[PDB]
Amino acid sequence: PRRRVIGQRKILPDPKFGSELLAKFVNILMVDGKKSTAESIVYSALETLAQRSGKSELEAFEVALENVRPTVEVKSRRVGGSTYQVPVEVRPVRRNALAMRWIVEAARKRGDKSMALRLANELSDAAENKGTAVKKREDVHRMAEANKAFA
Amino acid sequence: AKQSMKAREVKRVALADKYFAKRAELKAIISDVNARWNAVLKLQTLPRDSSPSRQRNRCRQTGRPHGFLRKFGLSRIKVREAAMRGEIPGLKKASW
Amino acid sequence: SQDGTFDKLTKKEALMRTRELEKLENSLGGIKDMGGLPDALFVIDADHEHIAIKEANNLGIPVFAIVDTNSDPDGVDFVIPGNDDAIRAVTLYLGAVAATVREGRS
Amino acid sequence: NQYYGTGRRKSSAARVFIKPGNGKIVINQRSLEQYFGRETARMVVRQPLELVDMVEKLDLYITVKGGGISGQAGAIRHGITRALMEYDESLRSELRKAGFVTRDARQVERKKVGLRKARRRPQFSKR
Amino acid sequence: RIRIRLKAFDHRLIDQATAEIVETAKRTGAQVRGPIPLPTRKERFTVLISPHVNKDARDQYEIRTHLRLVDIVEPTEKTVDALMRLDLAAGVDVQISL
Amino acid sequence: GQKVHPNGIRLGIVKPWNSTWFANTKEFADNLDSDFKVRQYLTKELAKASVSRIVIERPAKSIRVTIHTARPGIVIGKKGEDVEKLRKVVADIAGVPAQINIAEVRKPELDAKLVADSITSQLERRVMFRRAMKRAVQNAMRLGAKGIKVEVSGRLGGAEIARTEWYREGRVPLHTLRADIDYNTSEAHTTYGVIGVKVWIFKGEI
RNA sequence: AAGAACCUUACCUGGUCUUGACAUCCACGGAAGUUUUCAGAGAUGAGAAUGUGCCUUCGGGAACCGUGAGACAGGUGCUGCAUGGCUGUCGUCAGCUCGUGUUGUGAAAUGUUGGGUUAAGUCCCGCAACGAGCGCAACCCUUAUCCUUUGUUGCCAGCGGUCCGGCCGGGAACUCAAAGGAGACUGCCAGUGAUAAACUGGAGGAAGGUGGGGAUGACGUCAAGUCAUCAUGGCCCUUACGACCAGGGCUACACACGUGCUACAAUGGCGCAUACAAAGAGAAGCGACCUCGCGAGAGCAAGCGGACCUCAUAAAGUGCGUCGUAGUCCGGAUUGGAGUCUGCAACUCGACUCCAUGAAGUCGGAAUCGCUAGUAAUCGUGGAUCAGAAUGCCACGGUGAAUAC
Ligand SMILES: [Mg+2]
Ligand SMILES: [Mg+2]
Ligand SMILES: [Mg+2]
Ligand SMILES: [Mg+2]
Ligand SMILES: [Mg+2]
Ligand SMILES: [Mg+2]
Ligand SMILES: [Mg+2]
Ligand SMILES: [Mg+2]
Ligand SMILES: [Mg+2]
Ligand SMILES: [Mg+2]
Ligand SMILES: [Mg+2]
Ligand SMILES: [Mg+2]
Ligand SMILES: [Mg+2]
Ligand SMILES: [Mg+2]
Ligand SMILES: [Mg+2]
Ligand SMILES: [Mg+2]
Ligand SMILES: [Mg+2]
Ligand SMILES: [Mg+2]
Ligand SMILES: [Mg+2]
Ligand SMILES: [Mg+2]
Ligand SMILES: [Mg+2]
Ligand SMILES: [Mg+2]
Ligand SMILES: [Mg+2]
Ligand SMILES: [Mg+2]
Ligand SMILES: [Mg+2]
Ligand SMILES: [Mg+2]
Ligand SMILES: [Mg+2]
Ligand SMILES: [Mg+2]
Ligand SMILES: [Mg+2]
Ligand SMILES: [Mg+2]
Repeated sequence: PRRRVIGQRKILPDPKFGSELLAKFVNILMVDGKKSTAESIVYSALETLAQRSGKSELEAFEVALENVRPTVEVKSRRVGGSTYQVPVEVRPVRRNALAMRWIVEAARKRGDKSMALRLANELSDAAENKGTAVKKREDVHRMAEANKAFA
Repeated sequence: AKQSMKAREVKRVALADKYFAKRAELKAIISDVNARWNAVLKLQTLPRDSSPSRQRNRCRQTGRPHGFLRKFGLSRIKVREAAMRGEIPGLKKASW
Repeated sequence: SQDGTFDKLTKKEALMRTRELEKLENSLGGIKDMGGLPDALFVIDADHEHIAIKEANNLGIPVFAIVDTNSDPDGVDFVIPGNDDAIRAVTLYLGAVAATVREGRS
Repeated sequence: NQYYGTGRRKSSAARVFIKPGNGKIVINQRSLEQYFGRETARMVVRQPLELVDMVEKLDLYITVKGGGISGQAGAIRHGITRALMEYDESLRSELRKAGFVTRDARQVERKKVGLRKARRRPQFSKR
Repeated sequence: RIRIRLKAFDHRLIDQATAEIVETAKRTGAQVRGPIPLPTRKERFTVLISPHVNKDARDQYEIRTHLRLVDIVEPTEKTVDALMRLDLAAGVDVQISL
Repeated sequence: GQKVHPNGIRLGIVKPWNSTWFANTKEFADNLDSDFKVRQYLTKELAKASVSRIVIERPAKSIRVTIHTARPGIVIGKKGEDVEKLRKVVADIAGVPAQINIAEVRKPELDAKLVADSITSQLERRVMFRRAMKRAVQNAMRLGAKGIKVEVSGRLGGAEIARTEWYREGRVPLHTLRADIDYNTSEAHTTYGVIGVKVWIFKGEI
């Protein structure tokens, strides 16, 4: 990254719903190279969520993401000789990347029986924005606006 | 490498060929399921230096015990010296 | 380039050969057929060719130079004061010298 | 008549045959679902035929060996695209645009002396 | 009927031997199924290059054995004999058996 | 020690092998030991005959042995008086019938082994090492040999601290595999200890 | 150290030898060799039968074995601050130099600096510099596409019937095997750029900008490592610092650190069924099949110096069922009993098998490491060493990410 601006590696779409966004989500949830296991967990959670909240799989998924997507974050740019936390805008791609990572982290921390059940509960709460992942977004937003003095 | 150590190796090889491979039947023909007496087992008063599993397989040129290669009969470093000068047919640095 | 191996091998090195050939021709052209040291030197500008003047003095070669008001004499055995930047003036100088030198041993 | 394509993907090599018949697909004397058509890489085999819509318009007879599920499925996809073009070169353009024409040359990297595997280096400590 | 398989450490020499074997058989016989490459054997060796310690410093060598197969399907008699006394081998191993 | 062996790295490209026999694993080790035994006896016996290299090959349960020498007359001797004696001993050591061939070396001062041992002999005779190196480089370039290069090491002139003192002339492209390099080494046994000598001789590009 | 039970092995305790365990020379005596007994831990002594194989103007000779004296042999004994050779390292970093010329009284400088550019002292332009060398790049191996050739032990698209097995007629297509060729060169287009070098993008193409990986390590630095692989100057021992033997030790154990393996579980454990690899080794060897044993294994015994036979069923994965968050059907340490095999010999001190037992451990303080793609992570397979003895090392493939503003 010092010299060479680089391109991007394309990813296949989900085999069931054919969406790049869902393909990235299973990759983030995938542990240890076991994609099939991750695919099973995700699909089980989504069909459960669709049953809970009606709607559909993808649209219900998006509703959860929109409540956890950050908009601004802090970033150390100690330039003057002292460390400051300058808030900065988040790129559209980095938005959902952070959202998906937070949701997975929250679900793993959740103490239910199955991972599929954990994930369904976590992003079902995120649909109403009461979950731990939503809490982390609030902390990030709140910390950023506190340091609003810098820009 | 301590010429006495190489002397032990040659004596071990001579004894092994002299006694065993002909009295190896002693532990093969009899120490089996004949139907026994143990007289054959007690008839292991042989020099004890004739056992083939008692030779160290040293390098042919220098005679060091470690880093031996069966195919060439030389230690690792004598192999490298001969390989670089030719000597070993068909052997060359490998890349893949 | 003419009777040698120029079409042989890839085009690029042939292009390189031409590029360096024209570089050698440009830098040291007419001088190629001389095959020795000079015995006289006619110089257009003393200050703009002081390197040449210095070399001639070191080797003890006579130097004839056209020196302008800003030039530095005393490195030239035969100094010819006059303009050295005008095309008409330099053409007159070279024409006269060429005419005078065209009479060799006859 | 029959049209052919080879296909290859990370130690797998396929052998595909195309006939202008039904839409059935046979792999190593087995149905697509019987082989891997319901597990991972189910749809990559169809990907090429989705485009150049000819799903039901062509019959496929295939034999593959080497590699694993993903490697073999990738080999099948490469073989199909090479065959289709043999049955209608006009498709190349959009097949190449989809990226199926290129053979993916991404072999596994050999492990080096002094490293644990390929690039993983043993743990280091100063003091 | 009678098979010839040749082993050597370099392909430049094995190919010359096979060409000699094939041409002589054709001259004194007929047919000949032709040389068959058969897989090459690559034996690898890895040895430490320092006389002491320095475990990570080592060289890798290999010996590459090349193989060929001829197979004359029906000796014309004037063939078999000539298959003998035609060694001209200086590093290529020939086994005459069927 | 950080440079690859120039001869070994070119074995399959330009330089040939010094042994050209085939063997299975059963007898591969025995042949190597036999080749070592014959070379060490032959090199010891022909110390004064200026032997460049010994090439061994084993066709049909025999041994050929070719000797590249710069003074073939001495190696052969009167008619075959000396060569036959060598053949008898070589056959005895190898345990198989032995042929023997002699190849003369034109231009001995373009062969690194002969150059290296020439310097070694002078050093043991207490010749100034610098003069020996200068002479070898000078007369090597005098006959083609676009790239002579020499190097000594260890207790030069009887000094208490070892020193290398190399010297080159021409071009010696050690990184070009296509180049024909003729590297070799030798060793002196002066009264103060050991002195190593290395020689690189570069020739046509292919 | 690519593999310490004995050996290896040097180290220790005892028991032993002195021209010697190892080599040349001299004289003497005797073929060599083989089967047995006693004492001894053994080294070694004491014996007895057996055999007596090639030469000869015979103070005698050839391989071999014993005796005696000497020159000698022997040393893993010290010095890597006397050395050769080999190796690590800065660092695969882009630098390091020379001839001639010129400048300076001189140490030195210039070139090698400057404007652009590159992965690069890479290239162009300028320039008191003009050229050259070692380095960079290329030539080498391997991988990604295609073509010709050859076609068994490899293959089976089209034809025949088949025990439904490429099995057997057959076919040379295809995969493959391995020899020889083609291909990639900023080569072509557009734009920028001093019009130069070059750069950005596009087309085509399997591959695009040194496509991926490997080998390749400049002048030198660290009196870096190695006298124990080997060689070697000097020094030192010589009935001993040399040599032989048995047993022990290198495996100890209040402790501290480095590198690893297995876990703390439900993206999982267990039971049943089932799918898909690559690369290697094999004759004092690999060892089908069948029978026996719960098992490690045992007996009999094909084939294979091996595209043929054997090692040799890949595992993660996928379908069912169960466990339901517990120190548990997690974890497997430790220990008791009973065994297999290798080996003269498993006490110190081997591997594995069966039954039982069922520690710590519930994600780890300060701190700290690896990795930019078929990579990390995880899952199996093979080989060297080797009688036996890998969680180490060296290789092979399966699944396969996240992120570089
Ligand atoms: Mg010694
Ligand atoms: Mg052993
Ligand atoms: Mg094999
Ligand atoms: Mg190196
Ligand atoms: Mg002992
Ligand atoms: Mg011991
Ligand atoms: Mg003692
Ligand atoms: Mg040192
Ligand atoms: Mg001066
Ligand atoms: Mg410099
Ligand atoms: Mg300078
Ligand atoms: Mg510059
Ligand atoms: Mg350069
Ligand atoms: Mg310049
Ligand atoms: Mg049929
Ligand atoms: Mg492009
Ligand atoms: Mg290079
Ligand atoms: Mg030191
Ligand atoms: Mg070091
Ligand atoms: Mg030390
Ligand atoms: Mg020491
Ligand atoms: Mg130890
Ligand atoms: Mg093995
Ligand atoms: Mg358990
Ligand atoms: Mg506890
Ligand atoms: Mg728990
Ligand atoms: Mg990197
Ligand atoms: Mg593993
Ligand atoms: Mg083993
Ligand atoms: Mg792997």
